[PDB]
Amino acid sequence: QMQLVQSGAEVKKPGESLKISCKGSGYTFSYYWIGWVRQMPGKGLEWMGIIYPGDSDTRYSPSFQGQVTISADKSISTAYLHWSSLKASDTAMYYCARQGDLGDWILLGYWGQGTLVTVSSASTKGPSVFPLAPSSKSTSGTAALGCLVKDYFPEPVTVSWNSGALTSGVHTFPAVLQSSGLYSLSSVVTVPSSSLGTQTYICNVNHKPSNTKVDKKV
Amino acid sequence: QMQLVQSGAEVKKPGESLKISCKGSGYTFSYYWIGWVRQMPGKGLEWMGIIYPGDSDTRYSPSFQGQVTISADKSISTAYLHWSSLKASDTAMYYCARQGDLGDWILLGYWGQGTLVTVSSASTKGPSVFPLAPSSKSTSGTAALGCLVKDYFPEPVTVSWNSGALTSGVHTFPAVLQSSGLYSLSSVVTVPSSSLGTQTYICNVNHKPSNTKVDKKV
Amino acid sequence: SALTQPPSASGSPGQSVTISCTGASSDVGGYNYVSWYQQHPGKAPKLMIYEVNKRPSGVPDRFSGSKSGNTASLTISGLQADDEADYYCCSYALSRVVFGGGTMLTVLGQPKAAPSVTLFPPSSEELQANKATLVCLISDFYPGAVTVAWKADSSPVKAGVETTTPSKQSNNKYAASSYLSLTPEQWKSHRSYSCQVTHEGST
Amino acid sequence: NATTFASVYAWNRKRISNCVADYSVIYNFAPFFAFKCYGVSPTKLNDLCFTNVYADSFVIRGNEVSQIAPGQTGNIADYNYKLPDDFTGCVIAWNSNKLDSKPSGNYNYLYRLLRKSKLKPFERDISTEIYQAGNKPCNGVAGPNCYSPLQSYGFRPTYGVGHQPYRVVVLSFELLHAPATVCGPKKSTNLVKNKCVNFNFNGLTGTGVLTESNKKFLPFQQFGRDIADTTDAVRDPQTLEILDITPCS
Amino acid sequence: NATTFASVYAWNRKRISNCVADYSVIYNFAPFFAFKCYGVSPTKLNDLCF
Amino acid sequence: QSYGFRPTYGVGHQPYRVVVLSFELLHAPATVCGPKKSTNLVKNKCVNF
Repeated sequence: QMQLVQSGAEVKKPGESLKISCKGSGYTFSYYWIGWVRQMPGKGLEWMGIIYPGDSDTRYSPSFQGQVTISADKSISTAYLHWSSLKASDTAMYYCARQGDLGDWILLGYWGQGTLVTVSSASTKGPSVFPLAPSSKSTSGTAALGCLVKDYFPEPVTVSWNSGALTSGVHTFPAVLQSSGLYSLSSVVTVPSSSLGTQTYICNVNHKPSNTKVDKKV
Repeated sequence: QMQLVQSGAEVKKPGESLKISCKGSGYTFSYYWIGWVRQMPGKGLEWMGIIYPGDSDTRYSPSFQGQVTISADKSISTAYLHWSSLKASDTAMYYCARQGDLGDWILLGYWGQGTLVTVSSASTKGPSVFPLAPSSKSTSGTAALGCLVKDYFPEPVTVSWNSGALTSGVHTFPAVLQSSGLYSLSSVVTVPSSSLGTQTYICNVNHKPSNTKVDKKV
Repeated sequence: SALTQPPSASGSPGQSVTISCTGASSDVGGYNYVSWYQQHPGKAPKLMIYEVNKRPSGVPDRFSGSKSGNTASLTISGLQADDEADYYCCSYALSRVVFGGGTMLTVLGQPKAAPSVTLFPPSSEELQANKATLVCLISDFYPGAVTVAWKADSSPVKAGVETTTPSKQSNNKYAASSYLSLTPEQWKSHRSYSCQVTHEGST
Repeated sequence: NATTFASVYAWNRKRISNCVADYSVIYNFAPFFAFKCYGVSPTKLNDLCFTNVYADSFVIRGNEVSQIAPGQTGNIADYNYKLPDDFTGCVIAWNSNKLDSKPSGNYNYLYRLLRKSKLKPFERDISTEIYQAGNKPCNGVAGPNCYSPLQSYGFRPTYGVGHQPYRVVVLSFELLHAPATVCGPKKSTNLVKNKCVNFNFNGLTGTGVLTESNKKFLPFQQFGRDIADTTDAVRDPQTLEILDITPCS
Repeated sequence: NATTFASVYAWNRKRISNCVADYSVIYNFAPFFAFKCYGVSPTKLNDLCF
Repeated sequence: QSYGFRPTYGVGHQPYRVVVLSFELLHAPATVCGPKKSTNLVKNKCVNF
């Protein structure tokens, strides 16, 4: 079966080299043109160039001639996308595409999984969890307990309750990019007012890029 | 990452064919000239020929035109070195080199690991250990006991005392190539004259190519 | 053509040394077809200096190269312990690479020393058999030049004698060993043989 | 058999003298892309002699081999290497994508894309000055009105046949009747006198009678022609005597 | 600079007029297997009119 | 001397079959005419032949 697998998400800083890859399998990797497509957050698709697996016949976009280089390894059937001196505007979603069995040679009928590339001057920093205490002064309605996750650079953050329990009522809101480059989200749970602290009502925040296990009740 | 891996050590006899290989990875194995370099024990480097992975364009050395053939497999990205009717003078260290991204086409900036050919046609003689008795008729000075290793073809021979004990005083002299092709060395130890045979003063000679375990005291 | 290199070089740490390379060919392309390689004992060589007016990446600025006429020069500013290796020059002008003799590298010398004489008589076990061999061991001498001469009761005998001059260890002194093969009847036909070193004087 | 040739703007000329020209060593090479002699036949060089023969070496992008010819125009012909309309020699060009090309890009060749005036035949312009295209005096730095005239090649093996580096060798010899040194592998016989025999001194074939006249030839003179440009007097290449060529009965 | 051409029996003819004929841009294109002119020399097109 | 024809060799050493067709165009009784049809033999009139 034909499928295109790419590398994981790469987070770097401006002024650092980067070389992502996208491996294709299930087909003859010698006659299908491989290319890359850039998609900025909220913007459309941007084509940068294509390559040929047999011989490297690179047809770059007029806006991406010397700004980026594209290469591939025919021995392992894997295409690469090398960068040099990254800038703040290079953070975008990059795909890999190939021509299909029918159509033109730049039709790009197949696509990849997509590689999330982000760059920022801010460095990694462990999040500080603050327990969002419920409205103890006004219990009118339904109680709502939560915790405040703040001051963390890496966007992917998983928040659970009671080691994964209490599935109902929990609603995780996506974070917002502050001016300092650090994100911050909030997760609450709708519980009855008469059930303040049923078992423990404890937060569970995990952060893999910093290895910080923070557990705090409220 | 670019790297060159070669075949293991091969030990044969004169009048037998040999075909060593050296596989290169991490780069496009179609445009980099692959060659082989001979290095005799104690001598310098000797170039034999180069090949082109794309199409077979072989340029052999004037002293290695019909004495050796070089080939490669572009489908698996592996270069070969075939021999025919090996002789006693073919035992040497052979490397595989390739051109780099900078320099001439025969610069050979990268190298491999090394495959040594080890032959000669003669007679792996079982060494005969003879105990070098000390000067019992003249104990003036310091006593010196040892054993005589003789009549053995393979040069590498390890000699120990008391299963590796008595480190101080033991001095092993390199062997000499006799006219018959068999080597002979001697190992002695400086001991006080009043300490004749402290524990056992026993020799220990090991020979791997013939598997001869000879232990004899004196 | 074939390249010529000195047999060996010596230099104290901190100073600079120069390796000569004479015999480089030329063509209609230029005269800078000289490259240098460094090979440590027990591993593959490594490209140190190529296109002497330039140098590859990852190589310190200590290694410099030059060429005047048909003679090439390899200049090393700083000498360290990890610099002991064989340095070869290569000429690749006429579509043919030629490696020189090579020069092993090592540091400055040491004071002279005194050879040994350790002579062992034929063992009883070999005397019981039809074989005999005299063993004379020479060691603890710095100058690597010695010729062993055997004598049978003031009569020179040079039948079946072999001697080499290897290096013992990092003690910076050399060793030597000689073996005189003869029949036991010839051994018992005269008195005890003598081993002469002739390092600098009679010993 | 050279690893690297010179650039187009810096083409190197090799002077050849006192040689025994055996061009059979060139035929055993790879099939050349263009082996065309404009004044002779390639199989007849071994039977002739040459006064001054020069060999030029340069590498172009392959498809520009049509510009190395008398009466041609182009970037290479008008700025780097021009051939005269009266050129008498041979042009040898073969593919060198395996030698002078790198997958990452070989930038060791220039072709002087821009030049102020057209170059004359058999000239070399290795000036690296900034080509002032505008009116403002260029101060030796790149600007909107003056750029670098020396552009580098992008030789890569991935390009098809025609963009690959092609080594061109131009053999410019002089076949004019004059004292020469290179006279092939043609061997010599003895010198007969006063009889109708053939003569082949330096490729000049014919039939006549030698008379050993008293004509005084100068050191730079070896052949003498009559009113009808027929060679009636020659200087022996070996012996310094003068011999006339008179027709037989 | 076209992705796909036409068929042989349906060869498309492109009329060219009111332009500047600069054939120097064609040399830097893909190398041609046969560039043969039957009426003029290929290096003389930049000096004539049609 | 024998050839070393092997498929690994590139252009310049591969075996190439050559066929030389030597003809004789002088007017003479021919039997190797092309695949052309024969017509009727008209006479006493200006026609092509």
